[PDB]
Amino acid sequence: FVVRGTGEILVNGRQLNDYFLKMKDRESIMYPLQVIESVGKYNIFATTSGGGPTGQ
Amino acid sequence: QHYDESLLSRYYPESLLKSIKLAQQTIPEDTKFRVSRNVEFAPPYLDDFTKIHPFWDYKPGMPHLHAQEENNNFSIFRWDQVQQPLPGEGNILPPGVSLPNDGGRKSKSADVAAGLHKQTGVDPDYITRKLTMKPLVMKRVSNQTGKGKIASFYALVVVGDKNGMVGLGEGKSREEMSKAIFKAHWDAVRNL
Amino acid sequence: VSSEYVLEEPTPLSLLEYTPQVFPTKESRLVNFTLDSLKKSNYPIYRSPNLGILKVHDFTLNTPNFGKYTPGSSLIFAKEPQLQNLLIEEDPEDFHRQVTGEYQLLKPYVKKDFEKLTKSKDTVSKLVQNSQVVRLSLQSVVMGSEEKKLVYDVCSGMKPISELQQ
Amino acid sequence: DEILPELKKSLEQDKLSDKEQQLEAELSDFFRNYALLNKLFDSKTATPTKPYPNL
Amino acid sequence: SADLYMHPEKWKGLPPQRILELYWERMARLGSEYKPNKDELNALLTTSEYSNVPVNDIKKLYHRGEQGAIDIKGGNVNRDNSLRPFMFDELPSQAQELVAQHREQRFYNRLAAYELPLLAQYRQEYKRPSPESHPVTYRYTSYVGEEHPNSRKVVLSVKTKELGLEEKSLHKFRILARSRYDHTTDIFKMSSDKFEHASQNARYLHDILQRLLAESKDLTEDDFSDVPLDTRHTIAKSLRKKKRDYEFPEHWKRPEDAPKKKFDIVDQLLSTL
Amino acid sequence: STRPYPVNVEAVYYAPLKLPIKYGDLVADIQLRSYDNENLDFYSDFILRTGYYLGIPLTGPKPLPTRRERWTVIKSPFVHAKSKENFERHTHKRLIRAWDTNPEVLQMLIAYITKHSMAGVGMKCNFFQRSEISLDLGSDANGLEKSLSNIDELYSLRNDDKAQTSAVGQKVLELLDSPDFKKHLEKK
Amino acid sequence: LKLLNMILSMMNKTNNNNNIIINNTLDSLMNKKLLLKNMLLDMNNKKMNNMKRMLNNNNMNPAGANPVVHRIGPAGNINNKLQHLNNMNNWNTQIYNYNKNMEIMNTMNDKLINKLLYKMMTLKLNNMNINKIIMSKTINQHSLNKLNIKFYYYNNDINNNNNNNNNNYYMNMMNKLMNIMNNNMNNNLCNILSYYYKKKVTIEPIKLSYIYLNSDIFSKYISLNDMDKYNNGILTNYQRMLNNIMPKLNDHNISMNYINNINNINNNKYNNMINLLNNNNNINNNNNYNNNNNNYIGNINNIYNNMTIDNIPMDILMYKYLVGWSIKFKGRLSNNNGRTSTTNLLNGTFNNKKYLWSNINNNYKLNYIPSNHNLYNNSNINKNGKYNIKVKLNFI
RNA sequence: AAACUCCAUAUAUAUAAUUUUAAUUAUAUAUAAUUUUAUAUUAUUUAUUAAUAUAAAGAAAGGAAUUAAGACAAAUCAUAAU
Ligand SMILES: [Mg+2]
Ligand SMILES: [Mg+2]
Ligand SMILES: [Mg+2]
Ligand SMILES: [Mg+2]
Ligand SMILES: [Mg+2]
Repeated sequence: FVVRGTGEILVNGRQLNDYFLKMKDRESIMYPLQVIESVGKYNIFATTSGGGPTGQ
Repeated sequence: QHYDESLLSRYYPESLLKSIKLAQQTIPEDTKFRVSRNVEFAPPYLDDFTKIHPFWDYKPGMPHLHAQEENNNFSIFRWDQVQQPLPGEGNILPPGVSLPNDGGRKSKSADVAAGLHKQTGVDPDYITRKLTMKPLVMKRVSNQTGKGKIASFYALVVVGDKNGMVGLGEGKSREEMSKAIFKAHWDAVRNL
Repeated sequence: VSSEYVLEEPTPLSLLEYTPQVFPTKESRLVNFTLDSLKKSNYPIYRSPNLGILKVHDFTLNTPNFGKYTPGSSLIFAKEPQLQNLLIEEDPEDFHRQVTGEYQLLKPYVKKDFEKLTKSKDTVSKLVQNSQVVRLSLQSVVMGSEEKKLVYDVCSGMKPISELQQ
Repeated sequence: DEILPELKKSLEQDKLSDKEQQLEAELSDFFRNYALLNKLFDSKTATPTKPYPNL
Repeated sequence: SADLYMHPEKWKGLPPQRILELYWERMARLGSEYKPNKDELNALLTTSEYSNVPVNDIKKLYHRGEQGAIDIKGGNVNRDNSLRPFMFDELPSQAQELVAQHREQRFYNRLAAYELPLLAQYRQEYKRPSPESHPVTYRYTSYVGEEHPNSRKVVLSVKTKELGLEEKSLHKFRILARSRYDHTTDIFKMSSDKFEHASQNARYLHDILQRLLAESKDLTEDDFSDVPLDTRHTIAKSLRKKKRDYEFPEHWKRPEDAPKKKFDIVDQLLSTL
Repeated sequence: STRPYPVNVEAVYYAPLKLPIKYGDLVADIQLRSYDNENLDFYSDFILRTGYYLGIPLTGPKPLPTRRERWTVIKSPFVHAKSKENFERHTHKRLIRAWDTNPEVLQMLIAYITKHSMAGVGMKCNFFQRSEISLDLGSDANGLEKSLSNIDELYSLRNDDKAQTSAVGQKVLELLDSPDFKKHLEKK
Repeated sequence: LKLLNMILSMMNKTNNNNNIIINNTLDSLMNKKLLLKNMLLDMNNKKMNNMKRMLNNNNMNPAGANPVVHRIGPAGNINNKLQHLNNMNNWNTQIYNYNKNMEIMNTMNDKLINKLLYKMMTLKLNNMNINKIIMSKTINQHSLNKLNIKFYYYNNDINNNNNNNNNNYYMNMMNKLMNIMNNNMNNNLCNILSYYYKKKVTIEPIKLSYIYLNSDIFSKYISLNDMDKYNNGILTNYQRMLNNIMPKLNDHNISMNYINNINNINNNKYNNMINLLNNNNNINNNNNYNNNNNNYIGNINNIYNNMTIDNIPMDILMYKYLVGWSIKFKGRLSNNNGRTSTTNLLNGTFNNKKYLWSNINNNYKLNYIPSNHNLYNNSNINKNGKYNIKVKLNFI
């Protein structure tokens, strides 16, 4: 669920650093935002299931 | 609904009018029908289902799953003939095919004559009545290949009308002397 | 290409014999009890009836040992009764087990029997505990009343283990 | 939301009392015949005297 | 009517096609104890003109059978017709299977057209049991056309808040139910399959429910107020199902960016109709 | 223009009709299993078509997950183990939930669909019964009297020209409506 | 609410179109000569959109539409009963029971009864007349209420066609068998099978005239009744008959005409729907279709025009002609050389080109047999050992 | 041999009164790709040509089943049948 705003992210109701201990996963999450340089323009609410850290 | 007592008795047997009436009084008008795309239930064609069609509906009196007769109600007692033959013309000939007939099967000269008339327009009557056939050599010929010895039938034949016309032909086959001599006779007729 | 279509409405009588075997209704229980009685009595259900037209070849295979190896014999063809004059068996125990739902529950054994057996007190207490354990563990096993009773008695310690046909 | 309410709040005024039955019936017939009965695809299923007609 | 074939006496004046299809019926039925009958023979000789066959042939065929046919003709079947060239007068077996599929379809469609409408006579108004007065639910299972043992199982489920128990007896009931009560849903559930037929299993569940209710109502000797309720089995259940409880933050919602509805006069000028 | 085609025959050519749920209680749950989704879905459509005429709100053919048995076996009668071949078996599951319907109507639905069950399909029916906390289960005389009266009023007969009957059902009613059955209760 | 004022609003918009402060724009007839026509244009464009929705959401046609065609509609369906073999037919036993043990029991019973049926076919008449009734495998159908055993049978020699109606006055050694299968009252074999299956049983001996219409009957007949013609060597006359049982059909032309016929079917249904979409709908005003969820066009007779049981059913059926067959004789069919011998007789083709140019797609039976192929092996014993007749037939 | 096929891919449509919730799902049907173009450069059967360059548009990239004829008197009479 992406809605314009600041740079806030909630993954499965948990903080990004809490859910993803790996830095590369957080960078991968960001990548679209930085290619469009809208990292601080949208709030992301992500809910995932299945696979592992990389897959999610 | 669509038609209430609108001459419906003239179009459907009296035994079904009760079912139609019940349907009219249970399914409401303005029902928002929708065709089904997942499953298919109705035939691709249009039918009122009021007549039992032979070859398209189960034959009454003959056992079959989805039957409603008891074991003491079956009315089929002879099995020497094919139940439920084909409808319409009773035949399924493809386009441009003919039912097999004699076709001069008693004499391969007829087949040779028909083929040569087809290919080059010579007279089948002349080939079939005024030509005489005579084999000269009928022997087995072998070729050695990777798989092994492949035997072949070789025939040579003279065909002549006993009035000046004469020719000879050679024919090689892989299956039978009869086909070998057929080919030889074909070639001879060509080479009169 | 035309043949008349004869109709016969699906009345509940016609749809009978195909109601669910286990339904939440006293009426359904009664109907299913009657159907089970017919099946056990060998009514011509699932097959053509026997009417007195065939005199020599009127056979059936529903012998008491049908489908069972233990007796030992070939397929027994038994002359079958005509549709009439067929005795139907109704077991009151079967009724109170399919319609009403009564169960026996293996009426317990109390201290008096075991005290009569043995004078010691610890043995009596242990035997009572044994009987309780067997009582509450032998119900789940699908078995007949008489045989389950005999097993319960033997394992409690009333009957000798020779009653089990060692 | 910014247009339709203003336009719809004027029908109460424009109704007035003038006779309309005939005119509105004719207009409705016009809509049925033209807008609702136009045939997008028709049917069940000369000499080129002048040259360069497209010209 | 049906028994006509068993009475060769009344085979008089019937059309030849009816004398036949009755002689054949008597031969098909009575397959092993068929006996020659002068009435059958006499009724059959009337069909000599129908089938264009001599009566002297009919008599000896009746009295001999296939041996009679091989007597009429000479040597037995000799010509081999097995490999006769196709006449295109018959359809392969796989084609017949497809045709049978269509026949089944047409059967069921005729049913849906004319027979299903006739069972609307049995429509009934649904009398809903009062949910206040019917809190318990009994579940039965049936396997049509089978002997599955599970067909003997019966389940009972109710909600504790709908038992009619005051707080103390309700607490006692929950404690005594132990693992058969999940507080998160407040449902008491118990099943029985230890008797051969459902009638008993249902009675047994009902009896246990009554016994538990009686003990719960009896708070003279002990009420188990000091004992709190155990939830460890529910925790174990919860750990085994993935939970999705997170909800979208309310302050992130921005209705002021939703798509508006554009104005078009086509609908406003065509909706009057 | 042509001969009329009434609604009953026009319904076959469209998706089956459903009746809305007005309370929401689940009376029955029929799960259909087969190795052939074709017959499975065809028969499910037939069920949903009969339910409408019989007045039973049916939800529809919910596709439950299919179950794949797998085996692996060597291709040779004797030693060739480096070559193996896999075999599978798919079980397809559909679910039809019947809400807000009387037990007798539901009974007759199940009976009719059993009458006309296809080949290669299997039905598992879960019936739900609402009940009160305490049940009077000692009723014998009036109990069975009312039960047999209900049997009689249900399995009645009024038309003798049309319709069909089962010998088994006839005998069942015959033996149920008998004085010997009346005394069979408590002859003890 | 009503356009009586929206008209004035749009007139003001036209004034603005010319200039925001001008009285009015270029008006031939006070903006009525062609402004009304443009309004009608947009209305009819809306009709176009709604109309193509109308047709698309009410489409269902058999598969077989060649993509090259233009009038073909977007819809397609291969599962028509007449154009594919239901996968339940793949397995000789067609059952599902929630009790796996009962399922195993029933398959055992099916196999044993099938072998009994085989053994129950041979017949004697006079000790020098041996009649064998070749029968295919049994198709066991296990519905929830009744069991059905269906098979195809071919008598070794039907009574001579030239023979008179004398057959009407006696029952053949085969008619007796087929009658005792299910017609005898309390003696039929179905009654006995009911004990093993605790269900109502039925049997269907479907008759076949030619042996090459089925792979089972054909191989069985060669392996059981034609030994003498290939024991010491395949007879040339036998080979000739076996190779000319069927003519040389043009598979390409057959497939092309089948696809063209399906194209015609779909296109004429499409035309029926289009003429109901345009010619009709006059009296019934628009917006009554409620295209959001309702899609009812009109009378089913008009949606299905000139599509009766007399023309549509037969021309769409598949697997109708035999366009190829292979026979393999393998084993010790030779007194000389005392070794194994294989002889293959292959005629016709083994590919259905119907699937090659159309949208109809092949389905593999048991995931390894193409739908168009039916094959069978039959083994028998001669004085030298065992020998196998393997037959493969391709139907188009 | 390729295609057709099955597991996977995307889209849609239909079912589930979202308390068999996994609707982030299940499986029935259809569509899609054995990818299209646009200018570049070498060339060259001349343009009708390929190998690349890669502006663009696309979600689009895999896997397995199928291993012919002949042979090695290859293994199998211990899967069973002979
Ligand atoms: Mg779980
Ligand atoms: Mg390939
Ligand atoms: Mg090879
Ligand atoms: Mg060795
Ligand atoms: Mg052995």
